[PDB]
Amino acid sequence: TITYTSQVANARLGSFSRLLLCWRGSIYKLLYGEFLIFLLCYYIIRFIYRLALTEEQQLMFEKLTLYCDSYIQLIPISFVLGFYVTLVVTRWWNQYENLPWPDRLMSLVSGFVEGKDEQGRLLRRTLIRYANLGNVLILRSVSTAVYKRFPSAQHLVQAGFMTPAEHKQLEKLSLPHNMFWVPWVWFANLSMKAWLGGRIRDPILLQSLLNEMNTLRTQCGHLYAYDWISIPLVYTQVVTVAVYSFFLTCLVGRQFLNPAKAYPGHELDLVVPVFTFLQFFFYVGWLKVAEQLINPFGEDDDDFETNWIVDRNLQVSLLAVDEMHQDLPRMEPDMYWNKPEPQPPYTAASAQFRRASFMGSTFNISLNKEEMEFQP
Amino acid sequence: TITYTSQVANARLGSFSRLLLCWRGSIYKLLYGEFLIFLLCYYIIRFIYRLALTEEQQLMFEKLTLYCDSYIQLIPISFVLGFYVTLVVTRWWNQYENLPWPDRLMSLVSGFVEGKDEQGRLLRRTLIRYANLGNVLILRSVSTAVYKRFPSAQHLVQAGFMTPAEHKQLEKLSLPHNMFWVPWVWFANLSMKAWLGGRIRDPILLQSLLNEMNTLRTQCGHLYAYDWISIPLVYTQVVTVAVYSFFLTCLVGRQFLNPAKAYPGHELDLVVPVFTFLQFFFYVGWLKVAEQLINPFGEDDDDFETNWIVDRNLQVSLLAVDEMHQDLPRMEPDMYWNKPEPQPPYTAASAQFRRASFMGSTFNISLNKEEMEFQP
Amino acid sequence: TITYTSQVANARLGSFSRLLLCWRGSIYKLLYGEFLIFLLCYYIIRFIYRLALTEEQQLMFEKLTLYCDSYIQLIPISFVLGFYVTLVVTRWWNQYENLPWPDRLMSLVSGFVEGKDEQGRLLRRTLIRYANLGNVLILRSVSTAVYKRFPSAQHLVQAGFMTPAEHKQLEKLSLPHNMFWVPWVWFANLSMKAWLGGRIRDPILLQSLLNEMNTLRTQCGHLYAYDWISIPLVYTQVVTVAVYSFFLTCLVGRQFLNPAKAYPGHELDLVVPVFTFLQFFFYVGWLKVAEQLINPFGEDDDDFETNWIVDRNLQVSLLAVDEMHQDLPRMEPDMYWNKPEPQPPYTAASAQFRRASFMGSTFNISLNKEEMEFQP
Amino acid sequence: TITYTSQVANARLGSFSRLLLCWRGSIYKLLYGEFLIFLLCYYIIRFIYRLALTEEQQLMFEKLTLYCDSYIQLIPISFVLGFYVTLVVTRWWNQYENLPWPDRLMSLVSGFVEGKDEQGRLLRRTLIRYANLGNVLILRSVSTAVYKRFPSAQHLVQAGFMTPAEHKQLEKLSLPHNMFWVPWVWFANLSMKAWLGGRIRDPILLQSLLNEMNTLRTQCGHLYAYDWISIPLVYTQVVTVAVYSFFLTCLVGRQFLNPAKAYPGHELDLVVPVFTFLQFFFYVGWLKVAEQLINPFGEDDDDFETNWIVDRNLQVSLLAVDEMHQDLPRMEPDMYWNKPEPQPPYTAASAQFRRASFMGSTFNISLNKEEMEFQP
Amino acid sequence: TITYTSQVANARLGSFSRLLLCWRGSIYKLLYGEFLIFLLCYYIIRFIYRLALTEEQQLMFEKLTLYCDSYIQLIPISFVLGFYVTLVVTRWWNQYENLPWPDRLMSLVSGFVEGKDEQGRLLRRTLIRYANLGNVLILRSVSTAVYKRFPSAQHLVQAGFMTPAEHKQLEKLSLPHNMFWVPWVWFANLSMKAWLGGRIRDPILLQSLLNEMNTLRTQCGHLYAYDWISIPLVYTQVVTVAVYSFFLTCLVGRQFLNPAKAYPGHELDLVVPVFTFLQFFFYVGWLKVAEQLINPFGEDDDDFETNWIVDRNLQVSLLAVDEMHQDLPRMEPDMYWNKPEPQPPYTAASAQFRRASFMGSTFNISLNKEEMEFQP
Ligand SMILES: [Ca+2]
Ligand SMILES: [Ca+2]
Ligand SMILES: [Ca+2]
Ligand SMILES: [Ca+2]
Ligand SMILES: [Ca+2]
Repeated sequence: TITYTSQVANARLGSFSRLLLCWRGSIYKLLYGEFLIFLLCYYIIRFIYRLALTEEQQLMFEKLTLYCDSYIQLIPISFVLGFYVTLVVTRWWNQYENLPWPDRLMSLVSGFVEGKDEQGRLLRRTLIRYANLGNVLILRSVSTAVYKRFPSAQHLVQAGFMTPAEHKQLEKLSLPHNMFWVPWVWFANLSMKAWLGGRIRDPILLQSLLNEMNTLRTQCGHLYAYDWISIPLVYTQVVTVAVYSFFLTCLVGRQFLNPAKAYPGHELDLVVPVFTFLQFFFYVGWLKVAEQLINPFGEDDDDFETNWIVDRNLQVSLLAVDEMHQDLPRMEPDMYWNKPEPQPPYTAASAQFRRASFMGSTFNISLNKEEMEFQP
Repeated sequence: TITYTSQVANARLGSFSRLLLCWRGSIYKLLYGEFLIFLLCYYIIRFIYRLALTEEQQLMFEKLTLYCDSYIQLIPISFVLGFYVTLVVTRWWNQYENLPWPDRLMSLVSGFVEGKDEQGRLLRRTLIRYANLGNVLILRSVSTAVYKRFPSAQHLVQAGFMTPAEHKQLEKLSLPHNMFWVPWVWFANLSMKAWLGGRIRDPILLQSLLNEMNTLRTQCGHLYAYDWISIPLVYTQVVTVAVYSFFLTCLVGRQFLNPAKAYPGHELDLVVPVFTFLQFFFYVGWLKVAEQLINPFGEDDDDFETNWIVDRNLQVSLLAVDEMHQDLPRMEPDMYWNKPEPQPPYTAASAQFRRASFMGSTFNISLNKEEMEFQP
Repeated sequence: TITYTSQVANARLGSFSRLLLCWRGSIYKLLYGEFLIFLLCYYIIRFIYRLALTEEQQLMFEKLTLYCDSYIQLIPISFVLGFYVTLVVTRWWNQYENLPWPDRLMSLVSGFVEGKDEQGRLLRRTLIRYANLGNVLILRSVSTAVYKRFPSAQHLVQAGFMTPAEHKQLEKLSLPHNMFWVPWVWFANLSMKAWLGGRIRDPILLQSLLNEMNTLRTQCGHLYAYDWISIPLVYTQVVTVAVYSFFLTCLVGRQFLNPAKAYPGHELDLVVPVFTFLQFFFYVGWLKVAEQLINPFGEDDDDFETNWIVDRNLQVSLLAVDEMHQDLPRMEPDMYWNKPEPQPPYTAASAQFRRASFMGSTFNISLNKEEMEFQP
Repeated sequence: TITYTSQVANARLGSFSRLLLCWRGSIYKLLYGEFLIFLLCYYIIRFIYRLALTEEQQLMFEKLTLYCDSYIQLIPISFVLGFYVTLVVTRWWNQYENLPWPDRLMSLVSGFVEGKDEQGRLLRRTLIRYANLGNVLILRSVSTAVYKRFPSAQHLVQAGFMTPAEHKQLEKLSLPHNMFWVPWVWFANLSMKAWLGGRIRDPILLQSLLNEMNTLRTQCGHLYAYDWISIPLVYTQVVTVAVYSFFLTCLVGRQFLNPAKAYPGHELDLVVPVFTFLQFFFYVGWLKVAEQLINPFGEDDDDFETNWIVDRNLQVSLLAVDEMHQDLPRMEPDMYWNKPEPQPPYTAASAQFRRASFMGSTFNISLNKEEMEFQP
Repeated sequence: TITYTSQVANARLGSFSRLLLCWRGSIYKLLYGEFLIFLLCYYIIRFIYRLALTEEQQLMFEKLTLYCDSYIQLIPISFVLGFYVTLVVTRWWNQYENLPWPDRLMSLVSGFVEGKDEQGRLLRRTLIRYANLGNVLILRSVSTAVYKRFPSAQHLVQAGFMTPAEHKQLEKLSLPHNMFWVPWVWFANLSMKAWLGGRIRDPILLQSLLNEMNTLRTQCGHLYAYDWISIPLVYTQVVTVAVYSFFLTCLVGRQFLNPAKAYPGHELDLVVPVFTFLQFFFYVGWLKVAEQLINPFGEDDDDFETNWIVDRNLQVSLLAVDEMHQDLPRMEPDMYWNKPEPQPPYTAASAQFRRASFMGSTFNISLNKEEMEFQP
């Protein structure tokens, strides 16, 4: 993930211009190799046409170039690219939205599962670790970085995500499918055991816990679904064929013919086709957007930081369920204890952001006196 | 379903180009027959125009040619294709999202329905089997592969999904409609019986179970709705008419008129119309995306693996409700029992994925001492 | 509703081509009259121009035709058609999604409302009949077919949906609004009475019942919303003007001018304008999609089968809440009672659909021995 | 709100044609003034060029018109109009969907809040009046018609929406913000008081009531948000500049040059530019769609009937919570008391709508005996 | 935020025209610097070409201008601008929808947390202050204005949002991540303590409180997500490259060549390129829409008033949970106590908005006498 929110906070002079100086996760870094190959092919064809052929062959090549230039269509490639990239971006944001965050569940666990003793600590930590284990299982199934971090369940055990007992239980329960669903059944059974043992005081609290755990399960299932059901290969191949056919016919139809022949559009020999290269940058970058976002769990610069998410989730959830359980700051009257209308101060740098309240669009409507009497 | 997520994990050199060497679910496999028919018709017309005409019918054909090519438009076909295919893809993903997964229900059943004895085993298995039976009923109603697997309720009984008693009950209840809704009423009545018999300890747990079952029912109803209410036949016919009219007028417009006659644009003879063939591939593949995704429950290469989903759901749900009920790994302190800030290790292949936490876009904003002072 | 899902299950040769032979809900049936009018007007103009005027008037008409030829724009009409039809299709699917289905409510009623005696039967049937009565009230308010079936509350009483007592209660409660909301108040009060009388054991069950009834009420309110708040008449008139201004200027600008005058685009006299007729079919069918779908509760071929939905809902709900209450098939161990991994069989026609499980996109990643070692 | 759903129920001959004869909420009524101004300016320019200008000035004006007619493009204005109008329509439908309907809350109040005496009547009426008061407060904040009806809280008190005691309490609570949120806190406190006093029998019923009231609060907050956060002024100005630049360029570029000079585009003088006028109608009406829908709470013909909604909500909610509380029609066996398959009759006008049930797309698949045999 | 809802309430004469006179948040203020730079560069090139070079160099520049003005395509830039700006607007409205509002939670707290004494006041205020503190933490993490107001946790303490005890607890809990999640765990633990101490009477009320808190947590997490996972830099760079390449090739291709050479489109020298400047305004303003909305928490005119939101939330929540707890207006019969059909009056200015109720689109369907008979 490349973040430039601070840079694009305000719509200043050249705000998007200053983003063109970035390298990581950029268009140049994405398509420099393709541009180099295109350059090599274009100039090889140019040299072949210029100083490798006879007069009749050059005339035939010029006829072919004139035939090719008219066959360069921008409406269809733009149309397919726009919708394909829109679909890819929508799926990418949905995939991020299905990343499981254990925050609600950990707050509920810390509140509900009672006991400041070792048994209560074990119960809370085991529940939140079941949640984290399910999350890391689906993440290592769907993300190459997480898989490289934990290439096996033995690696998961050595990293502390799984106990050896849990690993043995998983091996005993092994079926010819992905076993990421097992920790949710473990969580449900452990929560029922906690309620029966008196650690969870009410079945409504049990239901809230299981609802949050079910939401996490649904998010993980959506992640698995997005990993499994790819965008249709026919659609991807169609958009690729459009782009590459465009920039393969351009290789011939954008060649600088001899200016002596006084062609309508080939009166000048600029050597470099700057507009063809600009179109290459634009269209191939538009395609590279979809190329990068089609699997947002790879190792691209703009892919998600799944390893950081895993580490943060583990640390935060463990802290919340263990140290923060029934550990509150002292409850004391606040600064505005007897102030009916509190007014927090503004700094000198933020005094200009103090605004009057918006009371509605109809507030300033002016009505005459007679217009306001109720009619019988 | 054809998966290439691992192939497109990173935006590497020619990442989408390497996808053009596939055959399953590919554009070539989808439109090779149409391309062969187009080839045959095009070259039949070419041979008829040159070796089977006279010097006046030929001259007329040329007149028709330069008329047909001038009456070729791409914006309308691109528009109708883009919008229609976008609608088809949206409906395809919605249809996948409405595929019922019994994971939440099975976790709730395993947790809630108490009893490690034969009666408890039977109750849990029967509830989850009612869920699976409803899912398989709607799936065999809407999916050709599942129907070929289970062409009759007797086949369902022989497959173990339905008991002979359940089959007799369904036959007794037979209405002149699709009877896929019956297992949900069965589940509701059996869950009420379990609660009244003490197997379910609290009506809040009963409500949670029924909420999960009703979510499954809504998903199955949406699947039935998508099977029944097709995309408007008028819209499908409009897009088909656009594409086929384009590629029928191309048959005359894209003919290679003889070089001897004088015509702008037609000055040489390239035999093979490579640009017309590229356009055919692009547009007919764009249409084949919709042709394949319009019913994602057929037997195309990119259609859903409903049979595998059924088998996996049955196995996983039965295991979860029978063998995993109150069967937990031993609860022991984890690796980070007294570690305030756990830090799982990174492998050599993943050490580069260790990232600092993102604390917000405002973190690096610099303010002076006078700027930070609160104003009175 | 016209269904062709079975016909479009697989992407076969000419899959969308075989849909052009349909008559019901087809483009031909939708626009044959407008095509006939366009034909008649076009050939009236053609016959007037060639044999009705003098040479000067003919030359003036040729100049006007050339002027009109350059004012035939496809981009704007395509844009407005695409956006408007997309909106119409979205609203059409939303309207279908807001059609109330009593399945969840009927399962909850059958489970929760106890009593196999006459009073319990009456209570369950009355609750489900209140649901069905509200549904039929909103449906007869919004659908012409349902209104023609039940043109009056007396017709509803004769049909059995409403009792004479309920009819008199409605007449007593009569207000100058649509009274489709009354059955939900009746349902809430009757459910409260049932809970107070002991027929409903727990207020949590009461809450579940009322949540389902409120979901049905929201769906009915959305149906009323879509029936009341139409797509803006200005937008509909704009798209109609865009289509008709195109096909009114085509009448003059697509006339076959005399070939003797040797105009650029009028060398040939083909009599029948095939491209103009194809464009008429394409665009007028695109508009006919919106014309048919703008009110999906009319009597079009592709409109919803609301009468069938009403009949099916009544029958299914009554059966579920009366005959299926506490009436379950015999509970006995299944075929996989002691099978850890059930494997239901495949038929000969479905053996090709047996596939291995998808274990994740990262499953096949190959790592070296040194790469997999945890770093300190 | 202009309704034509009955007119567009079926896709008949000229179904959208017959909508062009409407005046209320129509394109003519929306843009007649703009069309008159554009007409006056166009003909002023034409007369000035024809008469006032000398020969050299006319020659310069002719060159200017020729240079202007090639700077009039439809693609960018079409894009900006389509996307902007789509966003405006989406926001308009969302704004209507956020209009609060008290139906679910009123059913819950009537059911849950017990007591047929004066105290129970007062409690139910006060709760539903708090809901209606919050709704009318946000509506008078966001809607010009509702503000004109109730220009002050004193007007609200005279209209009966607010009790003078409630007015005094609001004045005591007065804060420098919109106080539409106060009745929700009032409702919560009154519901808690009712539960503590025994009028509400169960805290789960209390929770259901508060959940419905909170849904209403969320809808009202969304209405306030839509009123406050307008569509970006930069975007609105961009679309306005596009349209107006188009039709200011057209003023000169569409002038009928003198036919004597014999430019190809201006060979004859039609006087009236019918195509420019049709384009004006199309584009300015497309913009008028967004102009009318940008604030759907104004006083346009297609704007919402917020006053009627307020009146209907008040009447219906008061009736439901006061006269309909525990007032049910007599519970008697229905027409299908012992009928397993109820078949309500059809009328002569609805006989053709009786259809067989759709049993699934796989129903008609034909399989051989050998194909249907299970394999080992 | 710039509001013009009252200005655009009605679709009057030139309603969008009158919005072109605004300055705050306007296209002029957004792109005047870019337009000045474009002006300077264009006229520098013009003055170079006019009198800086020799005749041969001027001829070469003229050929370059002719060959550059033929490579200006509005199609791709329009496509990418439309799609990218639509994505930006969608994300902007989602970011607004994820702004946390404590209204539902404060109503639930005021209702549920009992006690009119000092301890009850402290408990309610502390809970609502935990909610406000979490909101302000995420807002100061994501918003530059809020960060400038509160550049440190000590600033938060001095402002009254945090007590010294809470600051000391946060410092104890300090983790190398954003600590905005801590107040939710604090709220959960404090609510559980309140329920155990008898201040909250029922665990269902506890569950409702925690559900509202978790909804707020989800909103804050979505805000953090939008701050962190920005729009792909490759996509932003692609759209920027498209726009700037267009307006860089325009700098040369839109130059007024010598009229003496009688170029096809350079016959007249108007000095000022009005249409090029209009295109600059249109396209650069369309890009400035996305530039302003890409981070809606900056300090642009159309960016959100997060400081006002914070102040209003604090004041309103404190008032609701402290002063309005169990403080209700006197319950007395209303104006319509014995009126079955209340009819609130209309003012003179609003008497025209009294409309008859809409009874459904099928209301006016007229059927013959014999058409209404039920048939056997
Ligand atoms: Ca990637
Ligand atoms: Ca298919
Ligand atoms: Ca219809
Ligand atoms: Ca309006
Ligand atoms: Ca901004």
